[PDB]
Amino acid sequence: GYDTPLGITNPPIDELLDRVSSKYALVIYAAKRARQINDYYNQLGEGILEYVGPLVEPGLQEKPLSIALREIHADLLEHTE
Amino acid sequence: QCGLPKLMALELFKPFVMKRLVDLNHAQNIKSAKRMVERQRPQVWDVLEEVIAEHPVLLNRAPTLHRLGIQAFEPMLVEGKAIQLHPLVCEAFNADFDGDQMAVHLPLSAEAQAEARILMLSSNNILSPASGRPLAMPRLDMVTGLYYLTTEVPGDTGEYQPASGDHPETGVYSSPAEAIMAADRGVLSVRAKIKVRLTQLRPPVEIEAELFGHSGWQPGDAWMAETTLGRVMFNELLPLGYPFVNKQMHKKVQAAIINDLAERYPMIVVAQTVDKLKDAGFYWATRSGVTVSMADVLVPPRKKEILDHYEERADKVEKQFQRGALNHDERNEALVEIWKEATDEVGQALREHYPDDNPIITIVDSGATGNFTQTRTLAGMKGLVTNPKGEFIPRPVKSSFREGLTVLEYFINTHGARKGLADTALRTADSGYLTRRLVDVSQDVIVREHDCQTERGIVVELAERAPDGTLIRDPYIETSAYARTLGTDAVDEAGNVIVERGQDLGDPEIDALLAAGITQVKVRSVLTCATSTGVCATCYGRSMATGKLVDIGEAVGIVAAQSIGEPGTQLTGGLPRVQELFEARVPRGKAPIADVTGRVRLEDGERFYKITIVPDDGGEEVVYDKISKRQRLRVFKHEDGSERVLSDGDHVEVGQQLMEGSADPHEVLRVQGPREVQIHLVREVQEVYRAQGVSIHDKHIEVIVRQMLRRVTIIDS
Amino acid sequence: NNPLSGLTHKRRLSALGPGGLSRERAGLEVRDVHPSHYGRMCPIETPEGPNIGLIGSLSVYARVNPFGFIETPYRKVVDGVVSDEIVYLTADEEDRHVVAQANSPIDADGRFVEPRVLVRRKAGEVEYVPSSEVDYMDVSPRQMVSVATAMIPFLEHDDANRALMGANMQRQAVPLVRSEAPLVGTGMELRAAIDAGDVVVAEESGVIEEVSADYITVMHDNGTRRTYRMRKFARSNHGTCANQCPIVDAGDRVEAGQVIADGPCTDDGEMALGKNLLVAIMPWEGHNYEDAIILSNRLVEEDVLTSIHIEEHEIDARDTKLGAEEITRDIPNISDEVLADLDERGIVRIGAEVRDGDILVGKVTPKGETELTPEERLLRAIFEVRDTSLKVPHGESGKVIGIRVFSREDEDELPAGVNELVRVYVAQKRKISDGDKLAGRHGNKGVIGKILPVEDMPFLADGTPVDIILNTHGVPRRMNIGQILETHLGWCAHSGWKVDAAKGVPDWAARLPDELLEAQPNAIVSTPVFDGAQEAELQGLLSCTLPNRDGDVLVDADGKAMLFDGRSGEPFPYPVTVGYMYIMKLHHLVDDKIHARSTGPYSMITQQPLGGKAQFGGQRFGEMECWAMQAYGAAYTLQELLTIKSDDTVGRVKVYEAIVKGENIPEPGIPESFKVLLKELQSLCLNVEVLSSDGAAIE
Amino acid sequence: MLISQRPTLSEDVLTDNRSQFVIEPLEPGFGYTLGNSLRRTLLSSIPGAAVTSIRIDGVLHEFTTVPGVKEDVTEIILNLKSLVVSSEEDEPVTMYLRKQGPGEVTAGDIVPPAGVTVHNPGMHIATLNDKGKLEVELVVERGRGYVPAVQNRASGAEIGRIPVDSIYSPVLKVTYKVDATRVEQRTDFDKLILDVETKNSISPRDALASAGKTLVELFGLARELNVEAEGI
Amino acid sequence: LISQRPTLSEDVLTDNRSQFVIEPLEPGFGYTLGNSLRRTLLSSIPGAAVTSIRIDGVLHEFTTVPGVKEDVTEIILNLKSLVVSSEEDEPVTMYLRKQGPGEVTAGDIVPPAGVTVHNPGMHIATLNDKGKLEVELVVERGRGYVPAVQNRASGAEIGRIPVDSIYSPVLKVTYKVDATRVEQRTDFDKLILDVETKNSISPRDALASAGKTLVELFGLARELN
Amino acid sequence: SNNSVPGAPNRVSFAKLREPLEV
Amino acid sequence: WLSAASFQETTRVLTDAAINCRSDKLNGLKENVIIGKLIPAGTGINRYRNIAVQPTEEARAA
RNA sequence: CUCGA
Repeated sequence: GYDTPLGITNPPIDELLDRVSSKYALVIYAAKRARQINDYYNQLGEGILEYVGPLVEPGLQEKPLSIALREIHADLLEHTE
Repeated sequence: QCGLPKLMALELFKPFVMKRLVDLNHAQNIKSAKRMVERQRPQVWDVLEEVIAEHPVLLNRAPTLHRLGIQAFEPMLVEGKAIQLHPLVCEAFNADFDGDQMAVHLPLSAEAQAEARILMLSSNNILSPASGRPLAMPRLDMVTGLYYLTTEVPGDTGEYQPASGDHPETGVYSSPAEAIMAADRGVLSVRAKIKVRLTQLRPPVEIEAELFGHSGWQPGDAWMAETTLGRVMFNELLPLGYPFVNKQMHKKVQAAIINDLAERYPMIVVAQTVDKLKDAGFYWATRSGVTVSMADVLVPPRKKEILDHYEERADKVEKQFQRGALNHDERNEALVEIWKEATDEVGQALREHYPDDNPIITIVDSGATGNFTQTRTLAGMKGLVTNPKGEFIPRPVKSSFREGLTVLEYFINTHGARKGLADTALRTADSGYLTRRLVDVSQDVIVREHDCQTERGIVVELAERAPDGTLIRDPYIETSAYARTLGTDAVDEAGNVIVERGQDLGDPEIDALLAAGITQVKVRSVLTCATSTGVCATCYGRSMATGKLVDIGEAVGIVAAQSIGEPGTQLTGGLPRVQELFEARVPRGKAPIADVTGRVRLEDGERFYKITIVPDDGGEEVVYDKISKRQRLRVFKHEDGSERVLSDGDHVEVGQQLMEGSADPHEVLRVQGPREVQIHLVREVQEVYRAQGVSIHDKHIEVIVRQMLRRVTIIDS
Repeated sequence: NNPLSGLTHKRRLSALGPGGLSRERAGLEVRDVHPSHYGRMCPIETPEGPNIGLIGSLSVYARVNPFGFIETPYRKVVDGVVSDEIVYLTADEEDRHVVAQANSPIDADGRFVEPRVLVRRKAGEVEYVPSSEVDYMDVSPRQMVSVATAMIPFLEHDDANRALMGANMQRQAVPLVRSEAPLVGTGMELRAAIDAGDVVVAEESGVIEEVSADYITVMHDNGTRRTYRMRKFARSNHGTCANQCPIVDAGDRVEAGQVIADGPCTDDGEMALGKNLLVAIMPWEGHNYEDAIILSNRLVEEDVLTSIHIEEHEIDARDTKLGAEEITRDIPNISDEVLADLDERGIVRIGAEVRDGDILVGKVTPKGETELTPEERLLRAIFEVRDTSLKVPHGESGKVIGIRVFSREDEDELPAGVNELVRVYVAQKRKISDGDKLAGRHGNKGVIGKILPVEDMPFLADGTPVDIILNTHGVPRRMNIGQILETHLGWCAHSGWKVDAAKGVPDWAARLPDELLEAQPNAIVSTPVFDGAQEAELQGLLSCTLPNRDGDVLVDADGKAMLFDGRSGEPFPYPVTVGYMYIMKLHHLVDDKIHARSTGPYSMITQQPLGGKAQFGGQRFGEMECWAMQAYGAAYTLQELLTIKSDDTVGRVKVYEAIVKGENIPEPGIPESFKVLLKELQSLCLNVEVLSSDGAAIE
Repeated sequence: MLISQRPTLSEDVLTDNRSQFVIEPLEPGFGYTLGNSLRRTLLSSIPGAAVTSIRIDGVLHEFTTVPGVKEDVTEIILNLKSLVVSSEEDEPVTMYLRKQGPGEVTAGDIVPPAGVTVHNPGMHIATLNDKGKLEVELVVERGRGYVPAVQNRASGAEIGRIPVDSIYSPVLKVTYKVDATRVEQRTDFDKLILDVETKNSISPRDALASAGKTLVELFGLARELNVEAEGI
Repeated sequence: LISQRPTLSEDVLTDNRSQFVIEPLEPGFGYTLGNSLRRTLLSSIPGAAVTSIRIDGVLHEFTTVPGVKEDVTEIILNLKSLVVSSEEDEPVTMYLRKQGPGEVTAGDIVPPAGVTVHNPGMHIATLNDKGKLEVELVVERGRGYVPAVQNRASGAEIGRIPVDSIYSPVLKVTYKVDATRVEQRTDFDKLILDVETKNSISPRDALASAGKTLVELFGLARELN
Repeated sequence: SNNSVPGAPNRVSFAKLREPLEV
Repeated sequence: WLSAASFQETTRVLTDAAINCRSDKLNGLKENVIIGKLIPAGTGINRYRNIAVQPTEEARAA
């Protein structure tokens, strides 16, 4: 029920704040998942026990933070408070 | 979005550019990638785009008064060497474009990027944390363009005509597209009142009910409206399903619409709708005929006819002073009161002389910017000017800036102008210092609990009831009722509860109480929150920026400090009164208080003043000693008459202010208790800030007052 | 910056200094205007920063007496009769009489028309008084203002705030490549320019024997010759270009005191601080939103607001502990391609264009072996002078126009321990850019937000597109009606006018001098301050504006004309105020004010990045900005700002490494500045200790 | 002069009779130069047919209500004005529409004479009540753009005939916007965005082609003077 | 009410200015065509202009030549007014050698075959007894306004002085429309375009270049998908 | 006439009052 | 004492601190800002600080 | 020191 979110407003911040309790918690979720994704892209050619790769299909040259944020929007992650 | 120069981003993302260059084998090693970036080889500009993609950056403009002085943006590479800023955030940054500079910071860690993307993005910070009203809204040219196309012109071309004689109804269009074509040919004016069949705009909830009602209006359902093509163009910008508004878009109207959109609709919708409003407003401000010309600054027609009749009363006092009938110091007040009525009568002579085609009037009456007093000095008369002493000069500035000041008129204007600049510098200094004090006293005040669950609230005067039966809205509803949370169920005359306890008093939820006959509420306050260290969210209420219950962890103390310190820049009581209150000094007014409720003992003379109270119950007489230079406050006596000047025999309650002034908070504490002194501080400070046109929510002040009374002293170890 | 800046600077009156007072000892009373400053110090021209009121400019007719007080001239009034006798009075001398305002109606003989006249009286009291009471009267209306202030047309219609801004920004004008005198002047431009001394006036009358771009020789009447040398492309103190050009030609008769060659911001001997631009006062698609400015790329194409700037670069070759620094073209590990533009000495050659970072002077300094990194020593083994060449700083670029070399070997006396010194002069030709700051004479300032193509600009009826678009909203708030008037007269001066002389002189122009009833296009005029064009006369002149070459009158008697949107073609629905306004290029250009830093120097003691663009420093994240962060709750951003991005000695290095590696950002360490705090608190005999959760002091 | 290559036109279909067109990238600032021309050519220079005037039986000087029908005269005129029609005869053509008894009147209940063709037989016109009867005559002409009803004052005879605004243009609503696109290094090039909503008489592709052809001939009038230089 | 394909006729005002009348045009259409043609004319008309210069005794712009009254910067500004046309579409060199005393004008330039100066009377410099001026002028063909080609981007060495190139030969374009709004079936616009050039090309040639430009451009819409 | 002392361009002034003393 | 010494009367606070032999429990915004620890507010509080994100068992074929 | 928002 809105115009197509362009650039950095996607995923919509309004839907992101429903899978989470508060603005602040979302930050840690996204950042730590982004760190896991970066370790995946740096440990893809070497080693096992590599952190879980991009769950969703990554756009070409997409920032890890963006991929983790979309994962959050797609209810593909858990948490441990 | 924000636009930064290519060179700026190349230096900022230098290591990122080196990484990507050595990756795509544009450089042999990273060491050579660095030399490439430093020599600015053409490869980087195609690589840099990959690096900056969706990587947010922070923009800061000093002075950083409140948190919206720093916002996050998606960076866009631009040619040139200046930073491109969005026109709506100007208000937040208080940033004009006359040489202002901004700083850019690059968040590095994934966590920094997340914080900027979520917490600090400009689209997620539209509302003012101090008041809850929107900031990134149409403000200047935008509001002018919207006010333009949303105006109803009676005699405009293409107007709707009623069916009469040989022709039926002229000016009745089948589709807004048809009206557009008619305006293109030049038959219809955008601002003419017409009848249009709409098929993609929800009709007002007033008419939707009688036309549909049984089923909500559906996209595709048609209906006739009596608006202007311009108002239709306007209603297409705000989201589908928003009830059509057939109003003239003054600034207040637009702020109201955006406030309702922020309440009801989600964030992103407001973010995009306000951008659409910006585009429309600029397009039409360009084509609104708004221009300044010497001719459009109309001087009053009877201007000389108006001015000699205060040069009179200036001359009157000269011989009531020549024969000695007026003192030299009373003459000044007389002549001041003479010319001050001049300026008002001239304002009245100006409002009617100014036509509505005048562009200055279209600038001011549309709420764009400026008062009518500025237009009085511009087109009427500058009036009485003050010297560096303080009192108004017995001689006015008769000339207007359109007529041409005299030599001496300019010279005497400069006194005030220069001291204005000087004391404004000093005022900003004192304001900033008060600000840092407030910050440090409340820095460690965070929202640590969800609900302390504590009866203690406070009674908010929702509205007053007139003797005839009508309810008068209290002026403090905005700052004392909104964003609160209930402390007592709302009860009308019937047993029905209007609002349940714990519900955020929003706009419609206030209208509920008001239409129910209930005039008092008990609301949860941070004053009352009984938490060991922090404060509970329930007592705090709605986060003014988020529009929802404050999240656990938000540093509300700094937010309160900043919200109070940002407006300090504009003051005159005065700002020293705010300091007197926050430092718990022995005030200037030093007004006494009734230590025991009882009967008043007015024993007034002329040598001195002595007042005693006979306790209404037991007790002994309490004696005071005051100078006859003070005056008794008209206390709302038991007679129900607010104008009851305190005379003997009145029944005053304990802790009642006796004579006018400013009561000593220290005695208020040891008389009425911590609750009452906190309430006193809050609304005594709020008087200063409201008597200057500044709307701070009581929440923020309470946050500070809470810290003032956290400690107690030791009588016996 | 420009001749007027220098003149004003020489006519400054400072309150600060030894024997005067400290800035911390200056109340709101020392700074505000005093009634005795009339005709002596200007109440307008004064900084608006922390030095407001402490620094005035001397009034125009003011002089100093041998005792030190500032005298001003007054005309003696004998018996209600104005005399040409002029006497100079001090402040206390003036207070012992009563003087009349300059603009009092006077008879052609000298008697006052009205019995009552405005009069200033002791203690700064203004009131009317009988004509038989006037002792003296003012010399000129502009007696109270400064040189700069008197250069504001229609000053009597501007508010003191915008007027102060205008008089202060005239001193920030940048000398343009070519200078145009303003259409609308005030009379002060001539004497301002001449007295400023940056022009060339003939000392004695004669004729011009031989004139060159280099010098001008004057053959006097008696037989002597004097040659004035022009100062060509000289670097001003503030990087503006001082360049004098001859005005007269060969074999021209010239009188004594005439300007034979004018310098920067001058045209035929008048102060030309800016250009006459065709202005349209309308909003335009938000690009001029509150005080931003829109310009026609014509001003870029025809170098209308182009200005020259000259930077001085300097390097020396000293004696070091391990030898002596030598300036040499032979630099270690430098390609022959970067050294291509250098002469045999390692000095850049004249005429070479240089970007930021290029080599200008090749200096290598010998470094000792005990100062090498283990990785540096290995890289030296796996493969003694280091590079200290003079490179071009970031953001600089231009043609190398001059070199100066001083060698202790070649007699040149240098400071002890210096063997060679080279100064390189680089000149840049800065066109007007997005973000450069323009301003008028009424404190109407702004930056360039968009430079549109000449076809996009809203153009007049005859196709001539405007040059600059000023937003309307930022006009009636500021109370600078001057520009409005200035604009209208502007147009009148560009087109000219012809008043209807037939059937007598119209009733509005009765007070105009006969020289003003007819004017050719591009005519020069003066609006003397507190005198000059009255609104009525301006209305009339707008009524009698000349038609264009096609016989059409483009502007209405209101002063507005009909414009066409160059982007869509449709004409704009309403008439717009069109005119000519004098706009100055202020010395606040993005080419100078842009800056950015990834990494760079760090202060030794605090280990925090340096400050200033010139040292390649970073921006300061102050206390208030930290409150902003804490407000948002961006904890990690705050930490990252105050640790890895600043003075975390090991954290910043690991961040750089992690960026070039693509790894994640590491965990911030401790700020070295806090270690410094601890050591200082110890230096004050305070035993500070950091305890762990167990209670043991940790080091 | 030389070349300025790779300007491409792409279409995005929103509905069966609505499309967006992107022209990209154009030399600065050609997007603005041609965008307004194309919009005006679409809304004003596409041949179409539409109703010029009508005449309802029983309405001579009241033009207020028709007995037996729920809609008044103006609402009848409004729903008839949206009727889409095409004509192959250049001269005015007369249609009739008659229906008696309760029920609903549609555009399919119209009888088109030879040469004309109705493209929306399902459009609602009126709801007929019990014993309700509606008889109306419709004058159809060929034109372009939108010509108001007042100039059609002569098409209504002084005998019940009512002129109506004529929507001759087959396109209904056109808008456009221009963004900046950087092809190689400079970010000056313009990207033109057309938004065209038309009637089911023609598709957006053919409508845009017609506007392009008319404009090509128009500027060919200037090209036929000398024939010098400009790229491809 | 139907079509009748319009006509374009030319009226000559001066040797470098013409008015063009286009009629009949759809109502409202006149202003758009005036503006479309104006925007193409003012920005995209092929012309020739000086790319670079080279004076013997000079190395950069910020100097003086002995014996000439104007410095190099003023000479370059005086040269910016040079109107020239070229047939080569490749770089071509003009020469100027002149000894003082006298005045150097644009007619003292010797243009190679293919290029031509249209205002030989333009003042360039004033030479005294000791004045000597030797100058090479590199002229290229282009359209619009291209800033001076850098020497770091070009292969030109130090002696070459680049200059801004104002290729556009058109000077001033305006338009007016006469509308026929007689409340009847026939409304129509008549467009009057006004084109003034700088003797480099005639107004008709400029309008023809604009016409070819726009025909080629609008041909993109005719091709389907 | 304005500033008729050195040999400067004739800038015409709207001056109503005469200058008894030059700057 | 660190939060107070950084506000006003630096010397007058440090003397009192050294006399009373005060310990600063590094648990305050000003203090953690001074020493560079995460502020106990917003994203720094313990509720949000220590959190492990794990993907739901749903995974793609590769 | 002088200056810009």
